[PDB]
Amino acid sequence: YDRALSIFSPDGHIFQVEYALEAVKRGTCAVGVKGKNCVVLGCERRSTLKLQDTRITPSKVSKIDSHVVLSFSGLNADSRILIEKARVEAQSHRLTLEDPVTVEYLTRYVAGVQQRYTQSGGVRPF
Amino acid sequence: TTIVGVKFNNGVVIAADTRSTQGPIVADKNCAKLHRISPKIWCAGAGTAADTEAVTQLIGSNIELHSLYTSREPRVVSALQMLKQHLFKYQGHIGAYLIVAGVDPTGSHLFSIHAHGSTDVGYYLSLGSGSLAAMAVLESHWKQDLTKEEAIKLASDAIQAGIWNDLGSGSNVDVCVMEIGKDAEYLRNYLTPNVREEKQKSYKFPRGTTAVLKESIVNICDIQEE
Amino acid sequence: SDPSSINGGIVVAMTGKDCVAIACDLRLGSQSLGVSNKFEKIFHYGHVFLGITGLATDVTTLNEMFRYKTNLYKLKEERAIEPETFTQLVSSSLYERRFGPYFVGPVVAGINSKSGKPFIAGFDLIGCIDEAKDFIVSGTASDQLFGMCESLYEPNLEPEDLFETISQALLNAADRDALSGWGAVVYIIKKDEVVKRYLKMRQD
Amino acid sequence: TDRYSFSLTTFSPSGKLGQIDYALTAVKQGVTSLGIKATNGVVIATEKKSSSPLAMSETLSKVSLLTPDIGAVYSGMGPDYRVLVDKSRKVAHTSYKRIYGEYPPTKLLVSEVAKIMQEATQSGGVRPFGVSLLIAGHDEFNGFSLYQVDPSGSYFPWKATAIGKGSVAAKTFLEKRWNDELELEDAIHIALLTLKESVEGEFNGDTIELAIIGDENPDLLGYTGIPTDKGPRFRKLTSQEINDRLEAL
Amino acid sequence: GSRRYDSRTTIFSPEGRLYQVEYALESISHAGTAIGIMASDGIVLAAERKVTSTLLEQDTSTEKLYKLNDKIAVAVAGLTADAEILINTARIHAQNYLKTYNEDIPVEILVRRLSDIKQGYTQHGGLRPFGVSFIYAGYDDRYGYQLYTSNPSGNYTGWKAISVGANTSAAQTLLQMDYKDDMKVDDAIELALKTLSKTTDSSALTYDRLEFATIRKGANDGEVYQKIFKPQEIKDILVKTGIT
Amino acid sequence: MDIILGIRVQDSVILASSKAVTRGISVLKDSDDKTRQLSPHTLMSFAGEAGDTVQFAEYIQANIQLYSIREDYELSPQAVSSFVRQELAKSIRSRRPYQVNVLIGGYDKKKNKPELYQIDYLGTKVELPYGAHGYSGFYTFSLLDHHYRPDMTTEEGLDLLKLCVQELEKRMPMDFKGVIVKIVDKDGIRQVDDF
Amino acid sequence: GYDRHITIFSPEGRLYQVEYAFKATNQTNINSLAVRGKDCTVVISQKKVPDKLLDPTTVSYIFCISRTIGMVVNGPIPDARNAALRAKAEAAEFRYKYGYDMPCDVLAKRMANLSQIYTQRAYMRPLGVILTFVSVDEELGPSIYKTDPAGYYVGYKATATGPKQQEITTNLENHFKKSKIDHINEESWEKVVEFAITHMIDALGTEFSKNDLEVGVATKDKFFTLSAENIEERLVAIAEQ
Amino acid sequence: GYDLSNSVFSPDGRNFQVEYAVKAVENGTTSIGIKCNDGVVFAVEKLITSKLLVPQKNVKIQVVDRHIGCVYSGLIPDGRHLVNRGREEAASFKKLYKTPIPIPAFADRLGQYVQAHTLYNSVRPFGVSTIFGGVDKNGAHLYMLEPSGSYWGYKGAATGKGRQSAKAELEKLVDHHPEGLSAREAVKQAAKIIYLAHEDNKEKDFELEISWCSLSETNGLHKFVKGDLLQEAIDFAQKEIN
Amino acid sequence: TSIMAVTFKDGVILGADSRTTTGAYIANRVTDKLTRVHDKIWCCRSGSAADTQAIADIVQYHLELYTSQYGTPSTETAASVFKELCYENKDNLTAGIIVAGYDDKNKGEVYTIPLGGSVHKLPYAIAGSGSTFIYGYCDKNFRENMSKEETVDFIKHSLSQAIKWDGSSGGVIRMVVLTAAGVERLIFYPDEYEQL
Repeated sequence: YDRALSIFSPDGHIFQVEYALEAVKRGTCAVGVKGKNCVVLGCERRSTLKLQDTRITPSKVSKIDSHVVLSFSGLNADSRILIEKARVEAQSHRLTLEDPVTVEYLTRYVAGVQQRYTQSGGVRPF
Repeated sequence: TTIVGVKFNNGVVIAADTRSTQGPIVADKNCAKLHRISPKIWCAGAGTAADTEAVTQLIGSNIELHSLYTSREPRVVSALQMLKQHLFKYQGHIGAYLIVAGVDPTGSHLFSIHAHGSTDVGYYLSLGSGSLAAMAVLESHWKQDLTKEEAIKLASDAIQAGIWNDLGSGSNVDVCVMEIGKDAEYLRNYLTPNVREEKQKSYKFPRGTTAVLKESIVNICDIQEE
Repeated sequence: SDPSSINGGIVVAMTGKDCVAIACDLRLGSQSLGVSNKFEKIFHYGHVFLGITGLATDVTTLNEMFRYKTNLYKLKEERAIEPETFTQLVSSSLYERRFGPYFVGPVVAGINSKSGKPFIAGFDLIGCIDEAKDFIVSGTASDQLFGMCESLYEPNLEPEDLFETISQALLNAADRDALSGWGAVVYIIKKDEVVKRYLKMRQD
Repeated sequence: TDRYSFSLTTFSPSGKLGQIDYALTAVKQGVTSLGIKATNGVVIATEKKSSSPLAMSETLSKVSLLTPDIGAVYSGMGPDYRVLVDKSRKVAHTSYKRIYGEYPPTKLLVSEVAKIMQEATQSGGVRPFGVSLLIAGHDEFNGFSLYQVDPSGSYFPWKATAIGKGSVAAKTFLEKRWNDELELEDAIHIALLTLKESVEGEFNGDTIELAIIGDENPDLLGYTGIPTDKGPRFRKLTSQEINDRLEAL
Repeated sequence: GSRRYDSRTTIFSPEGRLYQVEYALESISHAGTAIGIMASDGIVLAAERKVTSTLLEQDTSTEKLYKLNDKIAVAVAGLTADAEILINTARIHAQNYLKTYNEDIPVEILVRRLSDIKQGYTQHGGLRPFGVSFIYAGYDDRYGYQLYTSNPSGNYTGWKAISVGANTSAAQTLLQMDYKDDMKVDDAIELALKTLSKTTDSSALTYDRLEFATIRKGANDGEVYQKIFKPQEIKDILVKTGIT
Repeated sequence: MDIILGIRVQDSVILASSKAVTRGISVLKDSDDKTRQLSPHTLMSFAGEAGDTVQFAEYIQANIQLYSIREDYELSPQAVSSFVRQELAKSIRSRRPYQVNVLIGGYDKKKNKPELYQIDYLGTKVELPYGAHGYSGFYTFSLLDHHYRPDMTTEEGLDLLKLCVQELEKRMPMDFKGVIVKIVDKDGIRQVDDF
Repeated sequence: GYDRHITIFSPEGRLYQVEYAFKATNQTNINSLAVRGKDCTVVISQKKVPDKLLDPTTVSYIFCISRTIGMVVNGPIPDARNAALRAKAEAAEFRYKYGYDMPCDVLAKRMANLSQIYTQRAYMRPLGVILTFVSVDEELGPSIYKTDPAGYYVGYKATATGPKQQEITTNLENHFKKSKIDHINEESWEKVVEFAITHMIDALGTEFSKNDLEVGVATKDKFFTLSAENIEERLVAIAEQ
Repeated sequence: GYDLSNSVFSPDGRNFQVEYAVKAVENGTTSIGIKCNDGVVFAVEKLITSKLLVPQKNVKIQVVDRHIGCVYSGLIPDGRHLVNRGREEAASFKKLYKTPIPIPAFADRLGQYVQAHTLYNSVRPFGVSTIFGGVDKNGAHLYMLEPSGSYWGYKGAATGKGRQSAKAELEKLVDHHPEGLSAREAVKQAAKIIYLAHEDNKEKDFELEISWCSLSETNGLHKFVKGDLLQEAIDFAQKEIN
Repeated sequence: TSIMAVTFKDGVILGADSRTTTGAYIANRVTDKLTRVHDKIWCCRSGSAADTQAIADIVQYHLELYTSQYGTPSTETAASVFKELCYENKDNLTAGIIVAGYDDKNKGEVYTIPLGGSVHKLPYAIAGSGSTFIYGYCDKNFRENMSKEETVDFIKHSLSQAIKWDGSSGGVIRMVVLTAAGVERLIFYPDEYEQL
């Protein structure tokens, strides 16, 4: 398979990237504010609903590394794929270079996952 | 084991023995090593037991499919060919020594195969460890074209000389007589030369002659109930 | 030297009549050093029992392998595996590694629970289905066992008698064997209940 | 190049997988077939038809043997059954006769052929087989069983069922004619009588195809002197035999 | 050629929303009701079949209830055909976990794995996703009994009581009023049957159209016994709870 | 040079690893570790041939960590040795055998009872009260059945461990330059400079 | 949409793409007549060549797929060649792996299965040729199996193909009605050729020549074709009947 | 619709794409093939589009093996790809069976190749007709291969714009000699019917090319007709049309 | 083993000996070496039994496919299939093959193929293990283009000399007369050749 699900538009865009951003708008709100001694990621949960056990229900903040946290907005199906790839990458850095990943490294890595499927055909972006 | 096959006019007989060996150690008193490629295509296995059984099973599937495509009985020559190619692509790594005997609407045939992929024709073929011994008996008393009544006796006598002059053969003689117009008669234990003679004692003991450290029930005869 | 005789140990299995019994030793070491008396060789799936001798890595790798498959049968069919289809399955999965072959001797022991019929079978290396309905012997001291086993045995036994015979056969083979003599277990396997009996054994 | 990997079978906005609904239409254009499970056998029956009077119907099979104890019969497209019967025999050997050394259970076989259906509705370049199969059989662990394989990629066990153009009427026939205890002999007599109303032409035993998964026949075993093995439980009936059961109506 | 007959099946809409997933939820609403209720001693799974007939053998059928592993079974609500693939993937995955860690798979791990497959199909290949929703009953040591719903997009959400398939709204509203955390498996069996009698997919609810299964820690020594009740054992419980 | 030792008591596991490294014909390091923490209360000590030890230890550190932080459950010592055993067995059949013997000593939280596994370089785990690898462990075994009880505290097993090491100076043809002792306790994982 | 442009099912459940294949085999306007003798199978087919500048000898439609099994093609000659090539390859292969040459029955079934696969694939076009396979097998006697572009085949007592084949059916039907058997009771293969030519003249109303005919005969254990000289002997022999 | 691709099909038996492709060949150069007793004599009308061109330095005649002439019309790149393919097929036959490929055998292989592109929509059909023949061990033969995948034996063939004129005189050539004619004489007759088929192209000017593979002259090797022999053919054709 | 083939005036006669040994033990004494790979062009096996038989099927497989598309082969063609297969499996497999056939155009022909995958046409070819011994007799007693009666007794005498000096040869003498006329099989029993 290689039949385009991402194709250049006459607007200088790709339609699906614009659509992708509206998918994040409909998602729950995550706020990030950093102090001089902390980072704080607080997020909206959809735990209003009754008959729900929140122990076994996924959180909206998942740690990727001992000192690197990741929060997300948009589809919840899509996000878990990014969280799994990110973790595997983090342990690889410890293997071959030593030390845990920097925050900047992980930022670039997740970005590069999105990047790949934007340019290639047969794939839509997240 | 050793395998004799006798082609004659009315059918073909195939005979081999039940003694299992694993080295100079006799693994089993009885264990038949006559295999069925097809209902009407019986073979027997010599050499390594596991290399015969494993490929009669596998081509046993192929020939069954072949039969279900033609909706007719499989030919004898089909079995030989399936085996020939399969042995050859390993370069004689597999140690199958089969005598392939069979009746089908074309008529009686008898062929042999060796581990390397060599196929021979005959009216009397012999293979395996007691080949040498089984052959000797045969060539005096045989004439071309015999009855099954004559042949089953003749086949059988030859496997005997594998028992008493070779050690790789032994125990009971099993025979399959595949006739034209009939189903094939697996006459297992046609001849039992020898059995184990009964000893003078039983070695049955009261309880405690075995030393015991504890006991405890472990069950899997249920998956646990509520 | 050969992978099978480095890790050794023995397994005996004997039919009764409306019972079977499989027994092994708990000794498993490398070279001359005995490591453990905390590993038994006998495993089970539904009502079939498997003792497996020979090279240790391939004991434990085939333990998981057998387990894996008989999980697929149990859940798929919604019935337990029969001792005779456990045999073909054991054979097939040995012969897939034809090349770099396994270095064990599985012994299948169970009771087909749809005739009440006792069932034993043997294996060495890549396959070879050993039909007996007396006894099956395995391990490196397979020769010590084979002698003991024929002489003691008598066709048809009750479970009570079967415990004495099969134990007695394991008892004198194991302490005339260097690689057995630490521990032993004997499973008396009825089709209504399974009594597992640890044996006391003299130090080798 | 190739870029067919986009599934031809896809959801519609009103739900349902559109392509298999289309394929099910083809089953109700095909010949009529029925199967009654007795407590002492199973009978499956279908009608033979020909597009020429110079066609031979003794060279035409629509009930085929998968294994000696499990037979199959279709309604739907001729071509699609023709390929799929071979694949049914093949997967029966690879997945239970080279692993467990014997013919598969009837439950096991039905499931596997439903997977072959399933993956012919997955990925591009493959549209479903436009047949429904009745797979009647016998295994030794659950006795007689009668299944119906859907072009969906699912199956259903039944006590008696029919498939084909005249299925709806035929199953209402079997509803009063089925009972908790039945004989195989009377099952046959029901099956022919029902298929009388679903045949518009001849009703001879030469044009009515009948097959039982009754009980073993040791003359079809092909060998003797093994009492352990049991012959083929399946037995296709020759035309003369079917004519006798027509007189037994 | 190849691109001619493709319509770009799996893509976002201007809202951000995946066409095939939206369509998939419609086809799961066709399929029958399946309810899961998590008691403090088990999980009750109770499903009403989407097919019933007097000629349909339903006495050997287990078309909704399938065991993935010894401590985890599922109920099915959606396409039976589509579900079959995921069911045998789950069996392979659970056995794989057992092979490598010699420890039984937690309920979280198994559900997550299946979810990844569903996401993957809309992500690449142009494949339709599986149009099924499962309710997983599972036991694990760490979190005890765990209840989970999965949706055809490929996302899983924990619950205490939940319904998928037909009449999800009606079943849910009754559960909200009746559910308590002091409920036992006994109480949960009665609740499930009553809810299905008010969310019935015809004009009658019967034993022969009921599939029923529990996972109970009432088996001796803290062991868990999965019991899939036969329709005549369902019938016994049908007179017990006074449905009949 | 090859000496890894294990004494499992009734509340902890006591692991010791060689401080000497020899590659080639010379000692390169007299002070070193041959042991790496996998989890908070799971320690894996490793020894065998050069360079199988370095690479396959960190390979395992990674796998075990990937799991235990992600799902935030620390694996049983039972689960961990099983994973290490699966890679050990695999590799003998494959192109590169990984020449390494591991004592995985961890403190079970799901049983509140220490566990010590011995995995031989083939891939066969076996739980024991105490354990060793190499020819040096052959010397030490005969002290271990003598003095061990099923009532041993950390203090008892540290005093037992002094006799075994002193046995090693006399009887082994080579040095090991002392050992790092790490005690895998319920509170964490602590290193003490006792011999 | 594309329910007639590729091989997917329609609401009717009928594959329109497949139907179109049968609507191209009768547009070459070649008729065939195939009869089973008592020891032979004879097939005669049209070979209309209307040009001075086409060599008539090389215009043919009878291709020998085995030394014992002929194949006569009604429909377009590109697809004929491809189906001939594939059939020859398989027949050879059968000898190689099963130790005897491919039966007529199974060779028919094999092309039948490939035809289904070609209508399973949505980018592959089926071969739009009706193939008649004539033989004398030793396990099936004189045999005719006729495969069609969809992937359906059956055996035959006799068969015809072409646009005017209904007329041929009338003759054959009378012949086997009177005889009350599935073959011609004629013990000379030459006279089964003579009979075949007679019914071709009866059915189509057309008087044949040696250069309008092409004759293939499968006798026992060999397949040959008549040359135009030999076919002329048969046409003279009609006058001697 | 049924004309978007080539594995669409219609109840009319038409395949559309293929029929369309023949129109390129029908607007191609005039090219002929004369079946002679001893061989075959090919000739092709080569248009002279400008005075800037180099005469007899651009060819549409490529040899396959050492004994098969091949000359084609339609799209030149596409035909050069088909001939490139058939040079491999000839080499393959020569490798495996150690003989120069027979002319009927060569035709079979090419027909398969051209068949493949009308059975798939992911590749484009060909739109060239090739005329090829030569002298092999079964005699001289002549084949023309349609872009459909159809070929036949031919006692004369033609293709291109001026095929009408050529074919009409090839009928008369077979009526001059119903017992066939020499390869040597057929040089002068090939010239004559190219000149008459240049009356369909009389808004244009031309260069006459002739090539042969005949047993009698070239000993079963395919060579070009050149020098005084070529000029004799020109002079012959000139007087006849005057 | 000893095989040979010799051209003559009206065709070519192929000659062989159907002893096939494994070791000291003669495995079967009636295993033919005369193999039909084409109906008028036969071939002669020697060397290891397995290797040649296996190749002879491959070569037969591609001349079935050859005859059905291109028409009848020539002797040259059958041999060239063999040649080129024994070149690509020459450090793997060993063969002696004498390929000989009757074509109408060129009459009888004899080609021989060593195990490196060389082909060489000769008027007479000899192979096997007994070929060496009878080499001196063959070129001394052969005549170029002699009648049928002289060719039958030449191959008889040559193969009587092979069996006298090579004990892996014997069983019977078989022959295939490939001529314009057709295929006439011969066998000569041990008591006939012993004398002559």
